[PDB]
Amino acid sequence: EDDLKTDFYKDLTSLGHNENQQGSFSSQGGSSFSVYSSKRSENINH
Repeated sequence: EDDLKTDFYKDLTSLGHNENQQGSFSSQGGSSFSVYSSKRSENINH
């Protein structure tokens, strides 16, 4: 008798995740007052 049995199993899995994100919020305001005087201004960046 000569009986030879063999198995080879290989599994490979690979995964990739890559994310690049930006968000900008920009608000500006100015008001001017006349006759008295005033000036008022606002600038935000989020």
